[PDB]
Amino acid sequence: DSVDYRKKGYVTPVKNQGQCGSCWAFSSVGALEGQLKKKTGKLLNLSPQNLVDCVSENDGCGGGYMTNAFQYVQKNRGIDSEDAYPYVGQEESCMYNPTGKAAKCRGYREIPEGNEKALKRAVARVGPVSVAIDASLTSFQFYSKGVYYDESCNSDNLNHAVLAVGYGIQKGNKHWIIKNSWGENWGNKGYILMARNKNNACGIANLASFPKM
Ligand SMILES: CC(=O)N[C@H]1[C@H](O[C@H]2[C@H](O)[C@@H](O)[C@H](O[C@@H]3[C@@H](NC(C)=O)[C@H](O[C@H]4[C@H](O)[C@@H](O)[C@H](O[C@@H]5[C@@H](NC(C)=O)[C@H](O[C@H]6[C@H](O)[C@@H](O)[C@H](O)O[C@@H]6C(=O)O)O[C@H](CO)[C@@H]5OS(=O)(=O)O)O[C@@H]4C(=O)O)O[C@H](CO)[C@@H]3OS(=O)(=O)O)O[C@@H]2C(=O)O)O[C@H](CO)[C@H](OS(=O)(=O)O)[C@@H]1O
Repeated sequence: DSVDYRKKGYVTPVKNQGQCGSCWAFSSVGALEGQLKKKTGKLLNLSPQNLVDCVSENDGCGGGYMTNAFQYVQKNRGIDSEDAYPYVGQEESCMYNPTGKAAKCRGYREIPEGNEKALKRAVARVGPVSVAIDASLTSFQFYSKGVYYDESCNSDNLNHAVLAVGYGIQKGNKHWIIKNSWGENWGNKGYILMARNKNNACGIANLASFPKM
């Protein structure tokens, strides 16, 4: 079927990570943002800077994993709102403040590696799923429209994290609907349609996860 969590209110506006390699932190908050609305009914901007600064399990603006993000939130007994811990585009010391807490997490759940059907089901039943992809290519950077496909995409080269907010079909072409963190001027108002069931293009289902809540 077709699912688009943007239309269910499950998705906040597109943010801009800037030069910082904090894509993992935006992906993570995005899956969290969606699960919080699922549980509470309210939609709130969560705080990537919290993750960047405080997930020692990761490398800040030098990269990191989504899972360690989810794991931090659980162990930490929460994550701040954007407003209480605003993004500033650079690593700093952890300034997590329990008074600013907006969301919680019971750990995470991992999609079986490279299984796009498994990713489909999880997106439908759960909500927005955090994924990692090959976003190195010139075609990705200059994406504007359509179902993104590049014959040179490397599934074993996961360099960028994003959020699968849905899936669909355009003109017979199956896709994943993907929220990125390069601002509303990149791509299609910050989003990209990426090829679905085309042999796990760009490693779309290689590193997919969502937080339990
Ligand atoms: C009362 C009513 O309204 N009836 C309608 C009628 O209906 C619809 C119904 O409304 C829909 O909800 C339904 O939706 C599909 C959904 N299928 C079903 C039946 O719900 C499909 O789902 C998944 C399912 O969730 C999952 O459990 C199943 O998985 C098991 C599988 N698991 C994994 C991890 O793979 C398991 O794995 C095996 C491996 O496969 C092996 O390789 C390995 O060796 O072993 C493992 C293992 O054992 O562990 O295997 C199991 C069994 O072997 C399961 O697999 S199974 O599915 O083959 O059984 O996988 C399902 C899948 O297909 O992936 O998801 C779909 C979309 O994601 C649909 O969901 S939905 O669209 O969101 O709803 O479909 C029903 C239907 O169409 O029949 O519809 C009628 C007419 O169409 C009437 O409607 S109408 O007349 O009113 O229009 C009627 O009213």
